[PDB]
Amino acid sequence: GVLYVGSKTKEGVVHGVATVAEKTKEQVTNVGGAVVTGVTAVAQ
Amino acid sequence: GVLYVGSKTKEGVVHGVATVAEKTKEQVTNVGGAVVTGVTAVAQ
Amino acid sequence: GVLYVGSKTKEGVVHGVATVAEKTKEQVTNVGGAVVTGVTAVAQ
Amino acid sequence: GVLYVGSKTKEGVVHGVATVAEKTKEQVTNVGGAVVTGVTAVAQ
Amino acid sequence: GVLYVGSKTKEGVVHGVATVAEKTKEQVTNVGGAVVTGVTAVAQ
Amino acid sequence: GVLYVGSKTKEGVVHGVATVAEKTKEQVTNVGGAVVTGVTAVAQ
Amino acid sequence: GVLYVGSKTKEGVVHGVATVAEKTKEQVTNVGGAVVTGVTAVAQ
Amino acid sequence: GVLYVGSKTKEGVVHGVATVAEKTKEQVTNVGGAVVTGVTAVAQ
Repeated sequence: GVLYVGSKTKEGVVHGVATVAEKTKEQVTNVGGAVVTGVTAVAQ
Repeated sequence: GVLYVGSKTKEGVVHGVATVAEKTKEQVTNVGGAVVTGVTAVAQ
Repeated sequence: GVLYVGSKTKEGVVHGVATVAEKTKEQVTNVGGAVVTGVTAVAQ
Repeated sequence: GVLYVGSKTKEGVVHGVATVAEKTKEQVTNVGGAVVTGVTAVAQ
Repeated sequence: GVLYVGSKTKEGVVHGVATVAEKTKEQVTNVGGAVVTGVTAVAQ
Repeated sequence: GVLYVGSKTKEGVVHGVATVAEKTKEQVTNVGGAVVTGVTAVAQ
Repeated sequence: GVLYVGSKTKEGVVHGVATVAEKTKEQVTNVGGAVVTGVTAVAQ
Repeated sequence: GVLYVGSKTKEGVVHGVATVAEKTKEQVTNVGGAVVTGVTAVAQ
């Protein structure tokens, strides 16, 4: 795993994960990952 | 296991991970994510 | 390894982990992430 | 490893971890995490 | 004689007049133009 | 007049008037132009 | 003759008027001009 | 005869009148000109 990425943009608005609830009961997020190369995840 | 991330950008906004609510009851966020290479996790 | 994180950006903002409520009952934000390379975690 | 993190950005702000409540019951935030390489963590 | 020029461009490379001579023997230029309203020029 | 010029541009390059020459034997440039409203010029 | 010049730009470069030669034998740059709301020039 | 000039820029260069020669004979370079309201000029 010898990656190089994350290069030039000359712009950008990144937002990832955004959890907006309203007049509700519940939310459960478990987000994991944006760029991987060798993931051996057990039980996320 | 090398890594070259976050190169030239010339601008850039990142709101990462947010959370908003209004009049709710429950929220839960278990975020474990961005650019990874090798994650041998147990039980994230 | 021979990892290089962070290079030239020539501007940049970041809000990271924001967390708003209004008249909730509960919020629970449990972030455990950014740019990683090895996470052999047990039970985040 | 060699792990030559960080570089000059020629501008930049950061907000990191915020929190705002309004007329709520209360909130809870168990955050921990940022730019990191080898994390053999046990329970957060 | 109201105007509103030079509004939003969000990038731009203007050049106007680039008089270039290469292995010539003469050149004459008399550029007298852009956004106008009321020119009464008695030469040019 | 009741002019307005030069609103937002968010980047911008001009070269106005250049005059590059090589191996030539003459040149004349008489530029009298940008954004005008009322010009009563005589004998430019 | 209200001349609202140059509102907010948020960047911008200007190379104005320029004059290069190489192995030439004359250049004669006679510029007079930019943003105008009156010019009654006699014999530029 | 109002004139406002030079509002917000947040970066910027200016080069104005430049001149480079190589083995010329002359560069009779007679520049005028800027952001101007009322010119009644006689001979230049």
